[PDB]
Amino acid sequence: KENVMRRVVLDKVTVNIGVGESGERLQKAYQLVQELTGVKPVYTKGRKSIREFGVRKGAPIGVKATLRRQAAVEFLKKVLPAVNFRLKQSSFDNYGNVSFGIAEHVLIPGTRYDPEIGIFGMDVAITLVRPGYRTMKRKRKKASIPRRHRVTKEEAINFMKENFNVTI
Amino acid sequence: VARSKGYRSKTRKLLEKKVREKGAIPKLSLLMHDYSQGEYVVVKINPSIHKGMPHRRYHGKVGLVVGKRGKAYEVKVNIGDKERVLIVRPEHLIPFN
Amino acid sequence: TQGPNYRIKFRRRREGKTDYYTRYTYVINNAIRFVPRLTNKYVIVSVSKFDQKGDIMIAYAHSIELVKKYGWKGDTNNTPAAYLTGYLAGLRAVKSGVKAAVSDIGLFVPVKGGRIFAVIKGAIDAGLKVPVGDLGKLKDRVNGSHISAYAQKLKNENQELYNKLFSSYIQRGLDPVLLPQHFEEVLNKIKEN
RNA sequence: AGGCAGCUCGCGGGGUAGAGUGACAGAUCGGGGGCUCCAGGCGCCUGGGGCUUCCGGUCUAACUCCGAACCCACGAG
RNA sequence: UGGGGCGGCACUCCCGCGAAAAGAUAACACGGGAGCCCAAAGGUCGGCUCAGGCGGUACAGAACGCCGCCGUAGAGCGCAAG
RNA sequence: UGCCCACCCGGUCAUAGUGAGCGGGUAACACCCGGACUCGUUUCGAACCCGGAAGUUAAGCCGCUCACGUCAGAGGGGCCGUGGGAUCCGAGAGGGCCCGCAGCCUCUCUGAGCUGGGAUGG
Repeated sequence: KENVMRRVVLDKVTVNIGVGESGERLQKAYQLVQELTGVKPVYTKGRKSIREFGVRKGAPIGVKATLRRQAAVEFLKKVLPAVNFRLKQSSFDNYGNVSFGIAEHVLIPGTRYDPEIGIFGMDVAITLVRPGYRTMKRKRKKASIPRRHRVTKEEAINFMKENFNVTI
Repeated sequence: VARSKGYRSKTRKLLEKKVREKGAIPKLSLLMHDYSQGEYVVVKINPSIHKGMPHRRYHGKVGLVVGKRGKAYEVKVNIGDKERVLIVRPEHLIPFN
Repeated sequence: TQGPNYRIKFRRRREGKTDYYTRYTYVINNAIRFVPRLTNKYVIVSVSKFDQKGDIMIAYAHSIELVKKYGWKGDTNNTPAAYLTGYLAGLRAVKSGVKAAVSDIGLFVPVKGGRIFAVIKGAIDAGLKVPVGDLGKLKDRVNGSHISAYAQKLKNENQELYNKLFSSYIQRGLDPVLLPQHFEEVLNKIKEN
């Protein structure tokens, strides 16, 4: 059954925090995502400077953390209950991606408190993959995959209704 | 006004490269031959290789190989009635006939 | 492609196979190359020579002929097998006439103690003078001592390392623990001809 | 004891006249379709502006995806 | 030096065009520059891909960070032009 | 045998390229399973590296069809140059004749991967 090779799998649930500056907020944001995910985060450098919004090249303005197999699903099972109705059909692209934002971090159904550190918002990105995607990201003899093998929007919805019982 | 006599003056189009010859050196099969003394070559400047590059006045001329110094060759060329010796890197040479 | 302003890259560069910036340096300096390639199941070694119409092979060696000519029994693309193929390649090259050669890694990453450096070291012991830095492989990897230790930890996960191969169901008695002992009897077999 | 002011054959070099503009950079005249704002008239109509798309037209000493006649290097006759 | 003067510098050097598809070629011809800057903006080795646009994301907006698609160069390479 | 078909190293570097859809593997090429160890991710065994082998022809890879790209041949159409000559024409701009040579664009039709060195299959 070749259909086993066309199966949809979960991959790379990424959490992003954009504070928009550098200093006195990153560390507490760094501490915040330290315990939500359980893994060490990374600061993200800014792109070309703008001289307004306060961003400049090489200045760490955000914190991100990447989760993979068997821990991505567990982390997704604890952030989804906050926004079960927030997930919409319009937020799905045509290649197997979906993203949703968290306005307030303590809104999560978890053990969140309100210490002196403060409150932030969160963004979560979910990437849907099929077996054989290694051909785009390997070092030697790398190639491209057709739209035939890509995950479509319609089947990406099913992977959310199943294994997660999400609305809309 | 008289013209500036730099090394690469009046070479806007001699040192062009056609759209299908651009990029860091394409032809390696010409570099696999080792010219011996007494061979005939054609001085063809390669605009993208900037080492051991001859002068505009010698482009398209036919020289005779007379020796080797390092990885570059000593080529004897005629300009008018004068003999001139050049030291040319092999990326700026093609065999004649 | 979009028309008359588009330049097509080299065929082997499009396929992601050849690095022409390194290949340019070899041709200028007229190197004789020792080319240790790898694949998912075997290891290939060739000793080449430049020519106008395409590279001329001076010697060749494949890992499939370790099992069909000298009774190799372990995996065909692990570190002990990389050493054995390199040793065989050096013997063929030296007998063919060449005594020195230049390593050609290709697009592989030169990691210390890896399989590519194992192939180079094997050829050095065979007698081929390949210039090398003082940062080659490690000597406990060539005999497969690291594999045996992993097999010797069968006590917890109740599974030995060498599960039966594609056709080893009724033909091959895999014994991962006694791998280093099996190494030298094969090595002594190719060392004599 | 060879030489080259000329020609032929062989093998190479070149971006001029011309020609193009959806092949780069600039200029330059009209039409059809789609989207938007503003103004006028009774949701519609008319005008101006901006973007996109398609069709045709005019140019270049300091434009070129192209490209003659012609000139030149070397070998033999 | 289209008399000399006043002006300018075509009085040293570099790029395009004049320049007629080898070489050489003038104008008080046209369009412009240099008289320095950098201990890195120099040497080497490794990894990566740029401008611009599209889809999904709180504050987020044409333009902050994240997840994807396209992109022959439409970027960058100290400073003129090639 | 065989010859050609993949693979490793290439030459030529679009007649060879790009996208879409389809066809083909019990070996080979891959995706694929896992991380004790060499090595590794400014987080992530994703990538690199190491050890493997259950599964699959769905990707890659190879071949076929169709769209555009590209190189040619043929045909319709637009534009047009030049070395030598004359007590040739013309007020000049330019033009005609004699001897010697050509070129560019756009439509339509028809084709379009060749090849050198070595280990698996037919």
